[PDB]
Amino acid sequence: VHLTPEEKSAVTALWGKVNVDEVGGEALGRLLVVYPWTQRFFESFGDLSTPDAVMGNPKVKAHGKKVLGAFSDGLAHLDNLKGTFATLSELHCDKLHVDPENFRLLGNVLVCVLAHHFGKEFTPPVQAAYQKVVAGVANALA
Amino acid sequence: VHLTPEEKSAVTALWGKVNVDEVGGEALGRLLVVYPWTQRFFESFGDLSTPDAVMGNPKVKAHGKKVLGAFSDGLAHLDNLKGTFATLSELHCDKLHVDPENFRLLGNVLVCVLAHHFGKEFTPPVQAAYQKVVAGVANALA
Amino acid sequence: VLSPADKTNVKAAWGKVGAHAGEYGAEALERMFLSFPTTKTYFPHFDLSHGSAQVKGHGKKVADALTNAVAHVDDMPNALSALSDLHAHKLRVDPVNFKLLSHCLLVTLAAHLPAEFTPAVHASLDKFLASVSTVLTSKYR
Amino acid sequence: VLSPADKTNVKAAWGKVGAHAGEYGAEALERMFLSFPTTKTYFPHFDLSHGSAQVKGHGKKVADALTNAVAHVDDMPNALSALSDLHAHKLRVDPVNFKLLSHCLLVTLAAHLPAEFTPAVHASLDKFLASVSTVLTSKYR
Amino acid sequence: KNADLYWGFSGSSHHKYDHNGPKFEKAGKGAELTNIDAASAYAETFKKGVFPNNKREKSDILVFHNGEVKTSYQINWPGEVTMKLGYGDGLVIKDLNLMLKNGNMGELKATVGENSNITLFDVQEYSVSDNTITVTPKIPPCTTGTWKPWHNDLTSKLGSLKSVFFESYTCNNDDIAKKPLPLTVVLN
Amino acid sequence: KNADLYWGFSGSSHHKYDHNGPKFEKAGKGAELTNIDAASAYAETFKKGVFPNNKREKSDILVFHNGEVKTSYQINWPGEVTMKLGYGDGLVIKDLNLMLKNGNMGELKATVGENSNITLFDVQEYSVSDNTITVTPKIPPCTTGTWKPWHNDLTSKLGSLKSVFFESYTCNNDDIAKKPLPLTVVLN
Ligand code: HEM
Ligand code: HEM
Ligand code: HEM
Ligand code: HEM
Repeated sequence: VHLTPEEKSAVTALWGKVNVDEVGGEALGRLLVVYPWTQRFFESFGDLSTPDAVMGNPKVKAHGKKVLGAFSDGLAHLDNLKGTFATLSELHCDKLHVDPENFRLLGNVLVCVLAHHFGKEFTPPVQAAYQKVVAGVANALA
Repeated sequence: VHLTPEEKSAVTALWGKVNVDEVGGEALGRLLVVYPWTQRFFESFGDLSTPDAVMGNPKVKAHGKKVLGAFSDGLAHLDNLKGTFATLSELHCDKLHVDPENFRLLGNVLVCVLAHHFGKEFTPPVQAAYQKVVAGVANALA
Repeated sequence: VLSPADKTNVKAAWGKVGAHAGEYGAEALERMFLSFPTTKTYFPHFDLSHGSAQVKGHGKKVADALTNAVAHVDDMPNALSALSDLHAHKLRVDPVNFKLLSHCLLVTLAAHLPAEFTPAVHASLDKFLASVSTVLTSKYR
Repeated sequence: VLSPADKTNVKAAWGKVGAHAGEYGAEALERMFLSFPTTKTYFPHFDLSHGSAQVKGHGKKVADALTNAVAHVDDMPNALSALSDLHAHKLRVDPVNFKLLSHCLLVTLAAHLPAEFTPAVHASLDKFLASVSTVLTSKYR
Repeated sequence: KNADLYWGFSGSSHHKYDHNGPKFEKAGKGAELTNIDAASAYAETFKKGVFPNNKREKSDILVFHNGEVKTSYQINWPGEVTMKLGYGDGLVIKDLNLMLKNGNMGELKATVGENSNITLFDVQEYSVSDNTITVTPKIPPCTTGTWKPWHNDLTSKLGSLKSVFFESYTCNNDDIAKKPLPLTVVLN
Repeated sequence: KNADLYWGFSGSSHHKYDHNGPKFEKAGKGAELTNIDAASAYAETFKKGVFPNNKREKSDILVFHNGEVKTSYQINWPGEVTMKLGYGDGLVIKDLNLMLKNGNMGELKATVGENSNITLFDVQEYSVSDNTITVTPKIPPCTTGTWKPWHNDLTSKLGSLKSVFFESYTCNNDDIAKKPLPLTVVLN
């Protein structure tokens, strides 16, 4: 991903205020509610029958933390996302068979969650910079 | 793209019988009829108002020959499609702004045209081998 | 959104399938499992070998469901609700798999019925299979 | 296919937009042009600078069209036919661009109306904007 | 001397498109598919059921004739019927056996395919007025998670995907409609 | 002493959803939007038009009063009306000027927005019976490519995207409906 220093600055500043205990769980939970076929990959997580059961599920929250941790790892290696995400790419493709279109959907749900948490602070320039990051992570995973 | 020697054999044998004057024009013409927003990129080609005007358009036939020529070039460099299609990738992205989902659609329309021309000879194993080739070309262009 | 001409195109082309419904459905499934092996993961309980009787019988059900969808093309959410219950609520099939099966059904129709597979009919069948796919992957209960 | 609950969710959330319709439509367009610069190629005749009066006025038309689509959610092909004529027959907008604008409308709604943007409402708005996108990109005349 | 059983099976057996719920055919040995206008004894029970939104205009009801009653009640019917679920091959349901005890217990059992002694539903309660028994199935409230309004014997015999016609993850109207309808038993 | 003009503009101005075709409002200076049941002189011409499939139940017709006739015919009306196309800002149409000559030539012109002398359509033919003139617009057959049933002056003034209401690439019913409807002129 090619971000200008100002875009990298905007991304890093907003990422520093992210509640790492909730944002990941909210993005994963919203992926499961909005694109409901994604629940197939998480069948063992238990009750996913309603939006409230999904969002409040302890396994959804714990796994969402791991996902957010990986997006953060992408922020450290923007010029080599392919190499950084190599192991995860192998896991999601060869083992899990996740169609790569779902990686783009998860990145866009994460942008929505950031907008929902930050409101007016998630300005159009700040979103544009995050769009480069989430496209880079989804392409690296694919 | 990773094809076994038997799959490469099946691809090469069928490709040798392709009518290079028609198949390309039929694939491009069918792309314009089936996924009609693709006509936006070929506005200067003239009358595209009906399926018959599209299929019979001399510019559609001539351009389709060029497209088929590029897929043939992919058959020569299956282990380095990214490097082979580098110039075309730059042309379709930086200059033409073709969303990469259209490359997958064109590859699938080309598979349909091969099936339409070859009938019973376009067997499920022969199609499976062509699917690896058209995915490789579309990914290389993206 | 199907046009009136798309509907008449799909009804005319699917009407030419007739007694070969099961055969075409079975061939489309075989083409899918062979071309896109990840789709096999939805059928772990099947014998997926070539010429499998299970794949043949399944192909006849898929083709019969498409015959019903064609007949009720203007009321598909109602006509196919139990198939939406199975595919969207129970199996939770990823929509990409419906694009794969739809492509393999088009390939089978092009191979077996070249006179019917005109560019206009190919376009109308593509939209029809996309609308059937949206119904079977949506949760509208 | 929208469920009955999706329809009531979209009507309730879009009803909270009210007088801010133009403002939200303009912001969604601005977010789109800035995040996905290729979408600017559909508006070569526009002043695309930030705070452009042309972008503001266009945003009010987009928002008003969505208000009409919400009001006639069970008859959208008929209610939006001239928009389908413009987007599908004249402009020939690639459907990917509708996913981009729909995402930017969701982002704007999440930023401005956090109380309304629940996971259930986000899901219903996503399907609604996908159905509006299918209508505006299909040729059903 | 005998008992007639009237049962609409489930509200979901009355969808406008018959592939969308259980469909019955080939009734024999005293079982008969009867139009609701000719099965008036079931009229009031049928009208209180939960049906899908896209409901059939004219419905048939299962009627099992020549039941044997032992009076607590133990009633057995000789009737057989074929049930088709969607695009599946039919399954014969036969040997319906209804046990009723203490006004609030009992169950309806049947042979389903090659498996005998399959409980279809447990009885929550039943009442007798004149020569007619009204039997109410025991159905759990639909709250969250998997909702199973029929006995586990039935769904375990049917398997996961045919059980989509008999259970749901959600509490939507068309899912509630899958639950067993009450029985009307007329003693003659 | 005067002439009244009756015109439905186009079949596409009679869509059930008024954003789907030309919409008129703010009629003044003798122009009036009149319900078809009260504009009986236009009843037979209106019934022969090509209308969209999703057609309005009750339609209004443009009626321009107090036209000045010079008798060949040269008729001018003082009326003005606002035409809205979809979500656009309105455009005032005024100074309608109809020239008719030799039974088979002539044209209807107007001021459209800030531009005067805009030909809306050329006349294919016209006939006079009693005190009524029936005017038929000259419309090319819809064959292939761009179909343009209105004069180029109008679409060149409107621009590419507002001309979507006045032209089409295809010959579908709703596109044929965009063509100008005939005029009925009543001489008093
Ligand atoms: C696009 C961004 C995504 C990122 C950054 C991501 C990251 C991760 C990480 C860090 C793990 C744990 C790896 C391990 O410790 O072994 C994981 C596991 C997993 N992911 Fe993803 N993932 C993404 C998208 C998806 C999508 C879209 C799906 C499915 C729709 C998915 C399904 C799974 C599953 C099923 C597991 C295993 C969970 C379990 O059973 O414990 N992932 N992912
Ligand atoms: C996926 C496989 C495709 C291949 C192999 C391919 C190949 C080519 C080739 C060989 C050329 C000519 C390059 C030159 O000589 O300068 C070309 C040009 C072009 N392609 Fe593609 N292309 C593909 C897909 C697409 C798609 C999907 C679109 C649009 C929907 C598209 C639109 C164009 C346009 C607009 C031109 C320029 C034509 C002109 O104005 O002369 N291409 N392509
Ligand atoms: C045109 C699209 C499709 C149609 C019309 C269709 C139709 C059907 C029908 C009629 C059944 C049998 C239902 C019954 O017995 O009542 C079925 C079952 C099933 N479908 Fe599909 N289907 C489609 C696409 C898919 C796709 C894309 C997948 C996954 C790759 C899939 C996976 C399944 C599975 C796993 C079953 C259960 C089979 C069994 O256990 O016998 N379907 N489908
Ligand atoms: C939710 C989806 C959309 C809605 C509701 C929508 C609505 C509208 C409306 C109401 C108009 C004005 C029509 C009139 O004046 O009668 C319009 C025009 C237009 N739309 Fe869209 N649109 C959508 C998506 C898109 C997308 C994704 C693009 C391209 C990236 C696009 C490009 C255009 C263009 C170029 C015009 C002409 C603008 C002008 O010249 O003033 N639209 N749209």
